[PDB]
Amino acid sequence: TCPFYKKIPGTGFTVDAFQYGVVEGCTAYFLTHFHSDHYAGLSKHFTFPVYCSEITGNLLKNKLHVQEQYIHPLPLDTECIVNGVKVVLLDANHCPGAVMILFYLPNGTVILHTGDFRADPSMERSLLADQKVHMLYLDTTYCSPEYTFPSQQEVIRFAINTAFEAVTLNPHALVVCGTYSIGKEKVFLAIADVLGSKVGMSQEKYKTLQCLNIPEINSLITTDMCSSLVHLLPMMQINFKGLQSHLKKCGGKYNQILAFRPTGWTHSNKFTRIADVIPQTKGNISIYGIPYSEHSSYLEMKRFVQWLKPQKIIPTVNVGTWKSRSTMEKYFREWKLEAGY
Ligand code: NI
Repeated sequence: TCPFYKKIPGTGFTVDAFQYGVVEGCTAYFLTHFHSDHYAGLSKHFTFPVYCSEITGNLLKNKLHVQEQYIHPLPLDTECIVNGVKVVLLDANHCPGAVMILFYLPNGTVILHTGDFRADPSMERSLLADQKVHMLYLDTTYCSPEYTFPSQQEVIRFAINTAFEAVTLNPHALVVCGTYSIGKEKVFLAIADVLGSKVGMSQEKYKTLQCLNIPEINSLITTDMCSSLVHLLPMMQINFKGLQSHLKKCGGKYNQILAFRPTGWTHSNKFTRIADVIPQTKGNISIYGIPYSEHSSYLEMKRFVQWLKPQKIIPTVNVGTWKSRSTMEKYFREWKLEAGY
């Protein structure tokens, strides 16, 4: 049955709750972003209103085949009335089309649901600054102090320099980047740009990228692999076996692969700097794991919450164990005592 943390009290609304059948008393189903754990359950046979961003709407229509009549896109940063309740969608700094939702309840309560997000100081000068938030439904993916990682700008710097150096030394090297969902497009677009290449991929992945309103996208991607020296592959193919196999297919055009695995956090984060990352090598193939995160670090999360000063926090991630829940509640209390709300 639908868990409490996907229900919005005082409304007929739910958030990211599509895998429980018809939810009793739900008049509108919100979807924060197009990631499979969140959309799980939607299909072409859904007949209830779905509220979401323009980008998320493009993906529901084209990839899941949800019918146009049930898709309700809303612009960002705009006060909108939905079934007689005022709502605003805010950029979540997660994957393309990902949003946070502000709900202004008829009784005067204000609720923020972050969806998935990577907190940024820029959110402190959005429409959030303008009034008080009583309840916060929080993306707690990395709510523990061990979780550090560098900025997205730092990680992209490392990738661009790694690739540019390798291909300038060997013009017959191929670059491959793994993907399994939307998000992290900057990794492969930034590498292709420095190499003066389009990025080549499958027809299914090109279709997905054509939904994302990225400017000048036609100039940046292609289905013709042979014209391109940056290829995308399924993340499951990023290993020595899959890559050797892939190199055979290029028909003696390249003699080296350099590959990037964008991971979330990994325990090598607790010791090693981004400057000092090293690849896994077998022969003419090298695989780099790079810590490109689209979720808040512990410090970024703590700063956001201490700025917002919510009256109540409801976690939406790591809620399945008692030890996880207890751990999070302890951090929330420290933060509140340190900052004085
Ligand atoms: Ni996500």
